[PDB]
Amino acid sequence: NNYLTVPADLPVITIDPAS
Amino acid sequence: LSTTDRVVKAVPFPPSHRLTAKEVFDNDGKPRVDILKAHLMKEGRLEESVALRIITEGASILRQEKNLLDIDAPVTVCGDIHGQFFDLMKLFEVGGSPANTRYLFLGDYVDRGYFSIECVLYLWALKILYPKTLFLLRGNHECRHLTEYFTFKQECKIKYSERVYDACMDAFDCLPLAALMNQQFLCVHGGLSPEINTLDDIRKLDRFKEPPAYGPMCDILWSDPLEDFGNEKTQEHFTHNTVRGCSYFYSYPAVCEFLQHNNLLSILRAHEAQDAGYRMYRKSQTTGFPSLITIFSAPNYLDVYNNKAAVLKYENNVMNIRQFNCSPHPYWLPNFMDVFTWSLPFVGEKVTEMLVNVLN
Amino acid sequence: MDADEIKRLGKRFKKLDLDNSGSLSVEEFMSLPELQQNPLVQRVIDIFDTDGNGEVDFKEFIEGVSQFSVKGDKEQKLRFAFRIYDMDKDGYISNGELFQVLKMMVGNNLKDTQLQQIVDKTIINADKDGDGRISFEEFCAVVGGLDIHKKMVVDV
Ligand SMILES: [Ca+2]
Ligand SMILES: [Ca+2]
Ligand SMILES: [Ca+2]
Ligand SMILES: [Ca+2]
Ligand SMILES: [Fe+3]
Ligand code: NA
Ligand SMILES: [Zn+2]
Repeated sequence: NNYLTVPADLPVITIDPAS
Repeated sequence: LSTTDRVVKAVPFPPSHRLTAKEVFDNDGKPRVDILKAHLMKEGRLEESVALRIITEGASILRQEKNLLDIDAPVTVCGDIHGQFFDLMKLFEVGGSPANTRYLFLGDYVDRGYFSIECVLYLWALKILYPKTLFLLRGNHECRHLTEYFTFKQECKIKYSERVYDACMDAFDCLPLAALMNQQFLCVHGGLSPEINTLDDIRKLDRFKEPPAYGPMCDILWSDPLEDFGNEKTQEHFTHNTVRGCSYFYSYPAVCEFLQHNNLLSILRAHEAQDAGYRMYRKSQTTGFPSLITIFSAPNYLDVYNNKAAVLKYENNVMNIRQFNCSPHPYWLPNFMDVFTWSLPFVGEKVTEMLVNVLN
Repeated sequence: MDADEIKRLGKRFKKLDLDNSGSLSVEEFMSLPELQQNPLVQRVIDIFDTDGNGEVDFKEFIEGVSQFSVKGDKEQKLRFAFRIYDMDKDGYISNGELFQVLKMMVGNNLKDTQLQQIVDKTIINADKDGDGRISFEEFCAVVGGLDIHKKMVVDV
């Protein structure tokens, strides 16, 4: 312990991936 | 380095002032959502009375809505948020401004993320401003039972008061349970119920209460598709939900029977994290369309899942899945612990160890 | 302190005073291997160094060690812990020194941005009189119930 730690008709389906 | 001035000056110091009613409501009693957004993004707080006015005016609108909303397309449908306010801000950029975009949220606004009360305040202010174009459903976390076990209650007491928490709880009791969207989709947080055979069975519930431990209201908020949905050896429509400890898993036959009986295309729901932010489940053999769709709008959930979020923009007979990545947010120690409580144990430990070794 | 305790502290002081100058330098403390790994050593030395000349003389050394006596009170131990954070010795923990002391303790387990944010929020939530710094009273209001003073005792 040397350092302090943090505690514990039909619709089409389309895709726009992340920018 | 100065001992008084701030070391990391690029981090803006949060505002200490609490916005007043004149600062938050314009000349007509409408929320100034642009003011609110900018202040809440700086971790700014409101005066208690102003927070209560947002919560109670929002509740008043919700209280006059039906158990089962009727919502026309076009609409952007969103899943879990879980207190991730800075990702909610990105959500509106991806889905479009509520000033010109109709919205449906499927619940779970609070817990796990440490900006739950900011999510509630901002969404309630938007509901007040856009009462007939932005819609909020109840999720299983919008209740006293979960918010006192998870962190929303503690969050409220740190940033506001228990009085603000209590107002949220009464507001949450007014949240509708379901939406019938474009007369095609039943939209809920969790899913189906042994005790829900028709849409009219939803209309008959009494929703103005804490969700019970069993029964149809409970199931709407809590149920999940089977792990092996669509691949069933499981011949029963409903089985006990061992993940949740209440309610049920529903099977693909169960869903397809409900859709056919009620003349619906699909069930849109949330409630289960997805790596991509969404899941399309097995097509119904009678429709050719996914029988079930999960939408999940909390990217990099719990700051560890590393998932994308999505919303569903339904417009012009296109179901457009829009994904998005997580955004930076300010840091909080777990459970809103302050840095003295956090560090003082280690201070006491290490100064004592030095002295023991100095003296040997 | 007892007589036998005063005698043992003199002997120990001399053993640490490597150059027999009559005062302990930071380098002399840092000659102990267990202290080289402890990130608060400079903070403790600075608190012992009540006359600000950079070194610990024998009077400073005995006064320092007596803060950790079993006969000391809660206030005394909590006051010492306060002084670990209060780098500039004005009686108030300010933002800059609170960050610097925490950074000493956490190192790279937190980024500078995350640490500055949680320092800000503690300053804001724990400051009750609006002067923007944490008094000993404001400090004890937060931590006084954790009983860390019970752990800050050494046998001399
Ligand atoms: Ca010396
Ligand atoms: Ca000195
Ligand atoms: Ca100071
Ligand atoms: Ca103060
Ligand atoms: Fe959830
Ligand atoms: Na309460
Ligand atoms: Zn849920």
